[PDB]
Amino acid sequence: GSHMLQVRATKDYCNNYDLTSLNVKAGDIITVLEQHPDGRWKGCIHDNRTGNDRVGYFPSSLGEAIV
Repeated sequence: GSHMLQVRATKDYCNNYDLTSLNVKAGDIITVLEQHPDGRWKGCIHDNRTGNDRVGYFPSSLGEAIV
């Protein structure tokens, strides 16, 4: 599950005011890649509602990778 992967994450992940985080809204799609320069990767959110597209950093395998 490397070289770009899309993950399905079920959680409500959105904190702080202004921040870069995977805005997971309990059953949402995340389009991520495998960077791992220390342990965290960067990924984008694929929103299935309006188009909430934001980038966030996550500590490796966050959602269920469907590639």
